[PDB]
Amino acid sequence: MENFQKVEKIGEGTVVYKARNKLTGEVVALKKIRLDTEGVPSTAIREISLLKELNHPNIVKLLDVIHNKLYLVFEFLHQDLKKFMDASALTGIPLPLIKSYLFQLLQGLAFCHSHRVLHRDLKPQNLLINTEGAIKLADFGLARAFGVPVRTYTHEVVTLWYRAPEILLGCKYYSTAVDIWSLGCIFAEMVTRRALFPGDSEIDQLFRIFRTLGTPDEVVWPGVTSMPDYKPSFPKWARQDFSKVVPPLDEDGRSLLSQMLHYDPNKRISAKAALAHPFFQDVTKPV
Amino acid sequence: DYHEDIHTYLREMEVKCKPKVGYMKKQPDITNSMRAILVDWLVEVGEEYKLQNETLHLAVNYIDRFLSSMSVLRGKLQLVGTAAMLLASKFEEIYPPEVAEFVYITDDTYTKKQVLRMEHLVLKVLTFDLAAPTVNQFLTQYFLHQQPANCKVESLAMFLGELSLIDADPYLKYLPSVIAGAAFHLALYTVTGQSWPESLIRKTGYTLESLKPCLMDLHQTYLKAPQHAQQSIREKYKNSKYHGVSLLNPPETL
Ligand SMILES: O=[S@@]1CCc2c(c(-c3cn[nH]c3C(F)(F)F)nc3ccc4[nH]ncc4c23)C1
Repeated sequence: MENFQKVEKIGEGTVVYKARNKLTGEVVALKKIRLDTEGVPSTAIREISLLKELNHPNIVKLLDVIHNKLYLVFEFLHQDLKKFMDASALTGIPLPLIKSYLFQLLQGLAFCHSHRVLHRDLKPQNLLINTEGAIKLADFGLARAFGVPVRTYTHEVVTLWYRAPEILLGCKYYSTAVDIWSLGCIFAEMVTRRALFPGDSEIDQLFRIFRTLGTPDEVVWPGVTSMPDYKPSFPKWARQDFSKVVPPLDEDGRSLLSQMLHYDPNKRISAKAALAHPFFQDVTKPV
Repeated sequence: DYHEDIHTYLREMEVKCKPKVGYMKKQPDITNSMRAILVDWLVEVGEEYKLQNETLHLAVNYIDRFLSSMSVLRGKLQLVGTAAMLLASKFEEIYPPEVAEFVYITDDTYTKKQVLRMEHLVLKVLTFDLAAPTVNQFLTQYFLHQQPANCKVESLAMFLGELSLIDADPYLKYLPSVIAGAAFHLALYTVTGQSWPESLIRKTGYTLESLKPCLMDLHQTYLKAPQHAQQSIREKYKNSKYHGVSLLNPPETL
């Protein structure tokens, strides 16, 4: 409570402060959660319960909880992957750092999924970086424990730019694939230092995808043409060459990215399989 | 598939999230009878507010974990289970019922303050561990091993799974994964004549031999089900939703 001396305000959603423990000297992130009428918010209930079951080098560590505001105490990392991309915009991020970072995100995500947890908000602003060159999944407020097989879950999930097509077309069921999509959209955004699918609307987002990966038909993605928001009027665009879409990226790089951006979620590559892809044959830990 | 990963993790966490077997004896002002009335009431709340079967299973686990290490008086048991259902709702449900609704169903027995102040207390005692494995979680896994999906078997096994939430004695003496084992075999045997699939013997390590003790208790429970003081679960599984499986004639021997 009184042990923490606030250094700076470092963001706002759901306010987050950088702070120091006055007795141990430890630097932390304080996520302040205001209550006051409805009790303890569903986002905090879910973020706390899930992070306590999720101990991974590549998942952000929750250090404590405090109760009329509620404070989440997390380990501090100085950088999010958006501020890092907006700093490498001109020069570009090095190939073997993109490979390290991807490899690490897939590792945390594999752990998440194997502990029956969906993130449902993978975007750069929620991925945190340290100085030793580690990256970590953050903001589990939009997460959820899921069953086998899944049942129908909240429709309004994932930031539009990273939203998976089966959510936009409003499939009754969605699962782990939707997080793999998100990382595909991220992988590409590191390679080409630009948002892959920066749509302003649910319709634009779909069309930006179709215009790049081609308009799905019953042969790519069986069942698609009878999905609740699929209209037969949609422009049938052709699939682009990945030479054009990710120009820098090697043959293995391309193979991994298409597999991560499959239309049919039952065919999309899993976090477990992705980790074993030949793209990851010579990984290191740069800075 | 990474199912095997999740199954291993659920089986591991069901032992850590399990309440203390005999905690009812330790309770001075409370009993199994009073617990069973509370649980039956939450089925009525569950069915009235069209909530998932997970939400119910989760609140009871929160209830038993809390009572395992907190003494409560009879005038307070309705507050604990209310605050339990509100949290299981906030966790599990796309549209969780709001506080003032959870108040209305107590009929103003307690205030908004009382319900909100008990939620804070229930989180503290449970140390914010809410992602506990339920009977339901294991059953839904077990259902993928029917060669022929049978919607009657599914509603009955679920039905049998809810019956045990009512009766501390003797279900607390069994792990969720085992109870679900009993409920599936008994549901399958009742409609088709078939038994515990080989594929689930491999997945779970449970033979019919290992399920015998839980099956014996669960069989009596199913037999004596229409004379139980508690009846909301039979009313719930009488709907066409669950194929009116509570009307089915139980088997006699096994
Ligand atoms: O703008 S806030 C600062 C980084 C950050 C964010 C968030 C965050 C992510 N998405 N949304 C937020 C917040 F809600 F704005 F706080 N969480 C954390 C958690 C730990 C941590 N350590 N160091 C930084 C962070 C952190 C995004």
